[PDB]
Amino acid sequence: HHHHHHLPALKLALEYIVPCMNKHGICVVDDFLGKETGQQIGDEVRALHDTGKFTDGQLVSRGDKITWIEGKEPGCETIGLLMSSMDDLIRHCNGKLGSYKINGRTKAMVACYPGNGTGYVRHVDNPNGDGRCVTCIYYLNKDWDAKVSGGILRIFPEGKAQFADIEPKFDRLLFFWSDRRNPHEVQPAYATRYAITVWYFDADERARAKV
Ligand SMILES: Cc1nc(C)c(O)c(C(=O)NCC(=O)O)n1
Ligand SMILES: [Cl-]
Ligand SMILES: [Fe+2]
Repeated sequence: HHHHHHLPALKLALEYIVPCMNKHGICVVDDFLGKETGQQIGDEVRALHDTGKFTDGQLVSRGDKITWIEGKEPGCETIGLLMSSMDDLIRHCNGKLGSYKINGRTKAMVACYPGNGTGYVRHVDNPNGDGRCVTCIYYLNKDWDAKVSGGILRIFPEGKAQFADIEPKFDRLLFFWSDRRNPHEVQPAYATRYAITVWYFDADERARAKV
């Protein structure tokens, strides 16, 4: 609809992402890339699935299966654009996300929960200070109905009187602190559920992790 207009990355970062993250440690952004780009990502992810590029998560350690995407691979061009779009937002968050100085990230982890009641038990992404400070997730599930299909990400922010229910909605982008501040679970999914995750590194924590 031609009455709607995209917020520039700088505007979205400073007017929303930064304050929301510093206040709540969780930030949801809907309509990130638009319908055309979102569906195209859906196509690329389904292709990865169909061509058998996923490994079951019980080997990586949960009924998930995952594939790592660098972004430049043939057939992953749009996933690549998503990743550069994520980077753009983080860049504009300057050094305003707490006291972090982000200088790098993981590749993209494409995850599939193949319905059949599969999910992910309550966990912390980075409990052992491995350098990862911000989790960034993009969902690409067309017309997801959590009332029927489930698959809600429930986040339990540490020491807060509230929790967050995040439906894995088409074209939804999500940020949260990767550390113990945000334990979270993926509730059982009863339809094919896809997500793409990148983790951003804090320079010092990442350095102290391997050094
Ligand atoms: C560490 C880890 N590994 C996998 C495979 C995940 O799927 C998640 C997660 O929190 N997923 C959240 C979501 O998809 O809404 N975390
Ligand atoms: Cl508020
Ligand atoms: Fe997680």
